[PDB]
Amino acid sequence: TAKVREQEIIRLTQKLITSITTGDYDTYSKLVDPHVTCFEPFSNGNLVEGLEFHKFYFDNTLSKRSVPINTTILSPHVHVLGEDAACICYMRLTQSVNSSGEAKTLQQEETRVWQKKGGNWINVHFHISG
Amino acid sequence: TAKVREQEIIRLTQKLITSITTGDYDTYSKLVDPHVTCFEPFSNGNLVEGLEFHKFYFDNTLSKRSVPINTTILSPHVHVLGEDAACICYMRLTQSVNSSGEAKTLQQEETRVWQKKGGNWINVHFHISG
Amino acid sequence: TAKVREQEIIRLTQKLITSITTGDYDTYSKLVDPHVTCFEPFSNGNLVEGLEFHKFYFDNTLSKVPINTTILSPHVHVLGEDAACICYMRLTQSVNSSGEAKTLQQEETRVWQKKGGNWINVHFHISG
Amino acid sequence: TAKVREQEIIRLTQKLITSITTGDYDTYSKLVDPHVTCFEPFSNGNLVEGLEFHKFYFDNTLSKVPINTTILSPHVHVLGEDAACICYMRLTQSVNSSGEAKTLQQEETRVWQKKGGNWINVHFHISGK
Amino acid sequence: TAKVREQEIIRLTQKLITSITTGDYDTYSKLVDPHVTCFEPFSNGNLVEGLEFHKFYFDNTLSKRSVPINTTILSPHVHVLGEDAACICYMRLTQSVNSSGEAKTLQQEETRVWQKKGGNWINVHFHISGK
Amino acid sequence: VTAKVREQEIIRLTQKLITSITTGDYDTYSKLVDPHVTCFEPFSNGNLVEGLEFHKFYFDNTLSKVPINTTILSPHVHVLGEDAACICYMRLTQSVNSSGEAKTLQQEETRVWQKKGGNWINVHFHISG
Amino acid sequence: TAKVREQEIIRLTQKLITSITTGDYDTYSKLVDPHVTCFEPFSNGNLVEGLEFHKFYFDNTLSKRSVPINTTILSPHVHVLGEDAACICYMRLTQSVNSSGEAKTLQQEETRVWQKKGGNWINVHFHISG
Amino acid sequence: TAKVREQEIIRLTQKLITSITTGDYDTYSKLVDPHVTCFEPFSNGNLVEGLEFHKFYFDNTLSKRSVPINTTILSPHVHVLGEDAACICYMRLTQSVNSSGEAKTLQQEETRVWQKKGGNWINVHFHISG
Amino acid sequence: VTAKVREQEIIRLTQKLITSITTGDYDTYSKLVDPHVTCFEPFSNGNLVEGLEFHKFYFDNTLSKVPINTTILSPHVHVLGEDAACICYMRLTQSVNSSGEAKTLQQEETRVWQKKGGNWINVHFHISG
Amino acid sequence: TAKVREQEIIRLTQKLITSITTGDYDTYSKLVDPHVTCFEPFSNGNLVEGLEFHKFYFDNTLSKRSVPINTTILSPHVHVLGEDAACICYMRLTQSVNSSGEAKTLQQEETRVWQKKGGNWINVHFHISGK
Amino acid sequence: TAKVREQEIIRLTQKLITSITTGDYDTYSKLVDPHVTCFEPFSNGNLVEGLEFHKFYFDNTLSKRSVPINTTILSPHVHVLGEDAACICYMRLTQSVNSSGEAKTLQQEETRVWQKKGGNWINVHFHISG
Amino acid sequence: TAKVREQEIIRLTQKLITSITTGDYDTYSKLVDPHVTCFEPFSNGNLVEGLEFHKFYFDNTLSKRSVPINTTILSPHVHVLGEDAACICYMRLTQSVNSSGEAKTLQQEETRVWQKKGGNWINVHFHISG
Amino acid sequence: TAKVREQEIIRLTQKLITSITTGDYDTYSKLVDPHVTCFEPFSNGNLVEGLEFHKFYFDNTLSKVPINTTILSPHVHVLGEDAACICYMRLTQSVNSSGEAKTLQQEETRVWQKKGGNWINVHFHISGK
Amino acid sequence: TAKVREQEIIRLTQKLITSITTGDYDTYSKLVDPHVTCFEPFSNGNLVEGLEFHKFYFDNTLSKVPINTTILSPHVHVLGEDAACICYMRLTQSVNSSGEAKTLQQEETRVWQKKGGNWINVHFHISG
Repeated sequence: TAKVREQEIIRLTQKLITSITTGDYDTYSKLVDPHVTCFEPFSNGNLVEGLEFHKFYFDNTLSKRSVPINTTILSPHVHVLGEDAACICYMRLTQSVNSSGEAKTLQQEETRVWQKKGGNWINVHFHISG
Repeated sequence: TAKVREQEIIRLTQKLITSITTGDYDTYSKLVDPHVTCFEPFSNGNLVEGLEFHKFYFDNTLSKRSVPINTTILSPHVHVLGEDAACICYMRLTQSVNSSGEAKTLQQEETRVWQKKGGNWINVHFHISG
Repeated sequence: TAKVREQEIIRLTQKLITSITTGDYDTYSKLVDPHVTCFEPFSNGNLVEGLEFHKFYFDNTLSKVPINTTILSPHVHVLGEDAACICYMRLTQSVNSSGEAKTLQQEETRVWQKKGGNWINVHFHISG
Repeated sequence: TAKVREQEIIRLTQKLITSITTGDYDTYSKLVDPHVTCFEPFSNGNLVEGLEFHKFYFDNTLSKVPINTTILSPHVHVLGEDAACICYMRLTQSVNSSGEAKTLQQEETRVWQKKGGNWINVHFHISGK
Repeated sequence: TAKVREQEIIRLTQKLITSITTGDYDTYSKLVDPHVTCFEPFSNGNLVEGLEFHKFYFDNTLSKRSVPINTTILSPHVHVLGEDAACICYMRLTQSVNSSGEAKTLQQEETRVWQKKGGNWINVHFHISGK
Repeated sequence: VTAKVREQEIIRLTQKLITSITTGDYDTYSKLVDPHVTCFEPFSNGNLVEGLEFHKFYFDNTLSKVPINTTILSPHVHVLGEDAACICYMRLTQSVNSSGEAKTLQQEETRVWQKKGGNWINVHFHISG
Repeated sequence: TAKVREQEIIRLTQKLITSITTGDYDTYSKLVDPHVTCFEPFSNGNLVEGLEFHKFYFDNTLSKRSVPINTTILSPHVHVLGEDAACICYMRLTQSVNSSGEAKTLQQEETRVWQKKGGNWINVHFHISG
Repeated sequence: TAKVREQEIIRLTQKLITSITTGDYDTYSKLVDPHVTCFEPFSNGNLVEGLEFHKFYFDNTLSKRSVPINTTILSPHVHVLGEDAACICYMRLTQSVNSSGEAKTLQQEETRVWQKKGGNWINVHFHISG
Repeated sequence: VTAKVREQEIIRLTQKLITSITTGDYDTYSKLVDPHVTCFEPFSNGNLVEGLEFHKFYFDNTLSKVPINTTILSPHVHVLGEDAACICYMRLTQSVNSSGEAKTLQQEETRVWQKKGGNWINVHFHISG
Repeated sequence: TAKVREQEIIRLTQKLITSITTGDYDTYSKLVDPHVTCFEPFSNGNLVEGLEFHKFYFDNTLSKRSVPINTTILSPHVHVLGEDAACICYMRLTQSVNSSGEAKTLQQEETRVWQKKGGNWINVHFHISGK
Repeated sequence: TAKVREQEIIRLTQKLITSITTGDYDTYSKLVDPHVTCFEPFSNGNLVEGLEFHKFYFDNTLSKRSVPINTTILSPHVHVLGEDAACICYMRLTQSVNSSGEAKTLQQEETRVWQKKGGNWINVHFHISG
Repeated sequence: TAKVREQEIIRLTQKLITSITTGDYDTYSKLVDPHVTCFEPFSNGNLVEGLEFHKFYFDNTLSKRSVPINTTILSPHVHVLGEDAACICYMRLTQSVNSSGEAKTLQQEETRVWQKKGGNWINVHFHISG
Repeated sequence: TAKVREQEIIRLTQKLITSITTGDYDTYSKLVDPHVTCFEPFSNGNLVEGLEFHKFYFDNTLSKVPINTTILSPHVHVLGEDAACICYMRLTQSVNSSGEAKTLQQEETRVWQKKGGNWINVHFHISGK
Repeated sequence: TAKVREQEIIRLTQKLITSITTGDYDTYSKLVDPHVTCFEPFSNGNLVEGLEFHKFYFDNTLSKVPINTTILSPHVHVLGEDAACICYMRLTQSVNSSGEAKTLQQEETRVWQKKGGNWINVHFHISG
């Protein structure tokens, strides 16, 4: 059944997004490939490879956010590409409130490619824009 | 072997990008799934599905010229996911010249997911950011 | 039957939006109530009533450029036998006669009511 | 009577707005469906679903300045026994620490459905000019 | 019988608004008092008196308009002050299109005081804001 | 010319009314302004609002809480009948901030008065500026 | 009587403003003292003396008028100073329409001092601003 | 004689300007008519009547003066209108220094109409601008 | 008070000099202004320039090539001696562009006159504005 | 003997400029006529008369300055008009530093008319521009 | 002798710069390696490989410049790296004049790496900034 | 073989970049020629020679911290010119976080020419652009 | 005589400036060294050498508006028999098609060397404030 | 001897520039003429004469931040036995006490004259 496999990718992507917002680099480093490639706003239009580029935010910005946030995932589409591969597409809304009573919402679009290596799904590439 | 698979994906992508810049929707529609999903600047942050969104450009803008353009593909990385699936990521430079001989270069980052369906490689999803 | 009703409202809505982009006021005036209420950017923050406010655009704008519309994440609330709500985002691709493309996005709520066995749009809310 | 039901929906909407402006989430969460859908400025052009998106503001800003709300030009569409839609403009008067007055205007559409004998708000659309 | 009087004030105002949009000064000058007082955006914050201030627009602006427009009257409230006096207030939406073809909507808020002088309803004072 | 006294009564009530506004005296204001008054004013954001609640909000949060001086210019009074009158005038408000810098604000005001039960009540007004 | 003299000063002023708008320098030069002083925006904060400074606009602007206008005199206040002197204070609204068809309104504040010299009323000083 | 009256109007004006700068409202209220009219920048293009509008600045600004100033009266011109009336026109330079120590100069143009009422000279109208 | 006539002569020459400037009459100007005149003026960019060449350039390229009116205000004349005088005044120049829009420009001028050979010559001047 | 008279006017002007920069009003008031006419940037385009206009700066600005400054006189030209009259013109550079420590240079152009009244040279008129 | 080799690199760089300013792609294509790498302002911060990226300007902008120009080469430093390799560094000033009488100067800094392949010096990499 | 030579250059460059970010001038001065030439943003478009220009940063800015930074090297291409010379070209991404937890990414493009002098590889020239 | 040589250099500089402003390259190229060095705004902060950089302007803009040049505060440093340096400010008056006047100021240093008995300008530095 | 003279002027010039960056007015006042003329940005387009104009900066600025100077493309015109001109660009690296570096560039001409057997700077021109 494929609908079961769509649910696992969604489950894993939720798990991955939770690890980013809570600064839990240990879960992140187990779900994302050590040779992950990516495009994202901080990569300044370059394809960057490796976890260290992202570990830098877990060390300095994600683990040190005092602000409360709420994340919403919109329109999750999962392409089951085979028995060992999948692609998930979704928009991500982050609500936040700063030192004042001033709230803001930010939107990102994300593509994440999951691959089954060993018997484990690992995110081998992602593209983020917003 | 792996290298040949990477070359096949790079060829398909080269031919896919060729059809776009040429305005050759006949080749585009054979390479891109009819239920393709995608993120691109013109989707305004939304995941749009289907070919009609892109066909709009083949019939009204990609048909148009005579501006000369040269396209350069940079740093293409191909993930071979399985026998039936692959992902390619690359940057795209477009050189152009407007009226009065002023040259500009534009850069796009692209993720294309490829899937073998019926023995044929089809682009089931892509993600573009400026 | 829950999904049948959803598809029926999505059909009517597609039909309505086509009538807007075509400039086909005959179809629009048959699907939209003569006493429709609405919020839209041109109403300038006011609730306006009646088709005339909208007929103005069919007569002086919409009947005059290629475009393509996309309806995103349509959700239909089935409200009973004779009522439904549909809400969606709408992307309008267009060109400026100079060869440049633009995409505009609007958010739409439309309330459908079955009056005399016919589905009519009695209220809609459009924002950007 | 149509007059009677129109008034019921207006009173449900006043009760709901009061719960929003006072930070009373228990009342809000009983009037708004757990799977509510909505468009509002903070949804950034998206259709968002569920209470959590709104509960975020009850927990982090709403339970905090004097204000007065006015409901302008309310129109209630009665849609059968168990459904109604109401649309109106909402004027919010407020004063900052500086004692400076300020009026904000929003336009709202709220779809109400009677579920389990209770009137629940299943979708709302909020915008500003 | 007050709802009778209200529908008459509304009809007169509609007739008045129509004479403005169409540039029919003959109908305007029969409905508006020759010594009408008014506040409006073109009066620059001043209470102006007399028709001559307004006739200036019928003879220059309100005539030369060939642009299509549609007028909507919103939230009309009529205060029936007595047998010989009434007051009406409303918002007025004006849609229009460019020669380029782009549309815009303008909003004004209008108060109009009507007095029965002789046997006719005359607009003796009006107030307009919003630009 | 028996009506010249009738225009002095309106002027006196209007001055009494504006006095109530600038001193924060809601009790006098509520006696002079109809409970179902309609109005346009800059703080209504272009909308016709009804009732005293909209205006009581300023008496409770801004007007009772800096030195000011108010001038009424070119007051014209229209006598419409035995039970109805209309007055229109411009209002200059001078003020000074904390820093000691002077400021003058101008508003145009139309006020409609109606005799109800032998008492002149302000049933509609329109303010711009 | 007091009100007749007010009416006279107002009449002279209306006559003077009419001469200004229609470019009629013959009437202006009979009503305005040859050694008139004045403050006006074109005097750049200076008190200017003589008719020549004003004749300049009659010969180059006021008579080259190619635009329709209407003038309104607001809240005229006359100070009857003596037998042979008066002062009038008023605001002047000028409505006009540009070449395209767009209307505008300008406001000026004016003080005019009138003196009866040789049995004839002459404007000996005026002060204009916006 | 003509020059003695000019000297008198100038003297009254200097006396009046001194009362303005030192916040001396007792002298101001004896020299300025209780029904004085005026145009000045704080009247927002309106002709305002009465002393109360001006008393406001004596009680809240002119008497709260905490800055040194010097006033110069430039090119005073007196029109002797009759026995009981005069008009004076002049420019007023006000030098001052801010809290830090930076000097500035402001210019105003003033017309003042004086009337002899009950044998005493009273300023019945004035027009100020910049 | 024999010197009051001496100040009228300076005034007459100055008016004659400014007349020569506005009419483009270099011949009169060159007779009234010293051949080794020194000056500050806005077109000298803050520098002291010497000689007539700098100013002849305007007579040849701008002043002889639009209607204008010139007003001289508050002319003060200083009589320094039998052979020397100084005059200072403000100058208002009104003009109108092609479009018909009016314009007024202000300049402050000091002019130093010296009797050389029984003839008053302008040996230094200073213009600002 | 004219070059003699020029060096004296230059010395007087240097004495005058020094009394300005140092805020010594006693020396200023002995060199500047009590009815001195002047044009300067603080006069806002007007010819002002009398010392009182300038004494205002000696008593507020030209005193309270503790900033270091250096003054340079450039291109001084002296017109010797006669025995009792002379004119001098020059550019004046003023350097100065902030409390922050940043330097700036300002330039003014100055004309000064000197008259021998009695047996003393008095500055009867001056013109300053450039700001 | 090395000073002779410095002169050949300078001679070749002059020859190369002449071919760019005159639009002579044929000389350019013989002096620059078909697998040349480069950084330059139009590469938008990317390393681009190949001649086609540059051929695009010869076809569209360099061969179609009507404007006259003068080139000046400042501070040419030549590093002789070996018998088959050299590096030359210099600043390049381009004077030009547009349709009007308006002249302008632009400055670029250039590094060019020359390699001896066969018996011919070819430019195998260049970096341009400005 | 070729690959080892490319690895040696990439190692030297890695060690060179390490010394810069660390502030370790002792290692920098051993890798960079004493007569090194260079173009960089801080040279304001000029070719500067010698180490003292760069030593200024080791003693006054690279010594400073405690801002965390991560550096990423992208697309390194190494030209092996001969036995005694090589050229490496790459892009450099620097992630950083200022006070208040705001992250920024900066990109630089770099050309470094390497020469074997006395059996030791020395960076004789480099070219940096932002 | 020092006065005599100072005058020679000033006249060489007037001749050179005249050749620049009239477009007379034959005269310029005989007064300016073929290996001249220079700083000027168009050199963009660089020391440029040779005539070609300047000949570019003779061929493409200079041979084209009335102008008057003034040399201000010339100072000549006599540096032995065969060398001198002169520094001065140059004011250029000009008029555009619109008949609008305009003054530009440059500061210049020119080093003159007697080579082959002829005075040649071997280096110049030009700036503007 | 042509190059010896060039190196002598480059030595003196380096020595002069060090005296500026050090705030060492004693050395500066020995290498620069008491009647030096100059153009520099602070002279505001004027030719100024004398050391006092420059002493102002030694007393209120230069004697108060780390910096490094670089002299670029120095060219010396040997003008005779007793005169030379040197022109060069000058880069001044500095920090703002907040940790940020800046580079400023100036273009300098300096005229050296041998008076009494000693080289003195009689004129200099500085622009940016």
